[PDB]
Amino acid sequence: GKGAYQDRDKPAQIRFSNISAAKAVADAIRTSLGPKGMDKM
Amino acid sequence: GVFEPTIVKVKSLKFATEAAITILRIDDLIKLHPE
Amino acid sequence: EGPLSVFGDRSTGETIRSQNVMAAASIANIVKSSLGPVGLDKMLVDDIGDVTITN
Repeated sequence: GKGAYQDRDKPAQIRFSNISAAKAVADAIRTSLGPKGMDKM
Repeated sequence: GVFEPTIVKVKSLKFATEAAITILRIDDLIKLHPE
Repeated sequence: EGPLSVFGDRSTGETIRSQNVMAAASIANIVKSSLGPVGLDKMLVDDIGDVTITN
């Protein structure tokens, strides 16, 4: 369009940090999935 | 005249195999810091 | 390092497997020298001087 300036950038950073944390946990536990997965200590 | 019970060999083999498996299945370690 | 704030130490890969194998090997090597009729004994001393002799 033309206008609707977004003068605040903090929510975008919060959302990206949330995405990063969630993907980090998913990648952490990705290995133990399947009949050929291993254990954790 | 060197003899042993067979239970010694049987039980030793079984326990050794079980311990070897249960240690061989480990992939990663996470140690938490003391409070 | 970085993501996955856990407040602790995590190790993954061949490092942990080698470390576990080394620990098992050290435990075996402690008692390897007391096997068979030609095996010898061991002496153990605590922090107060009490002595135990065994194999």
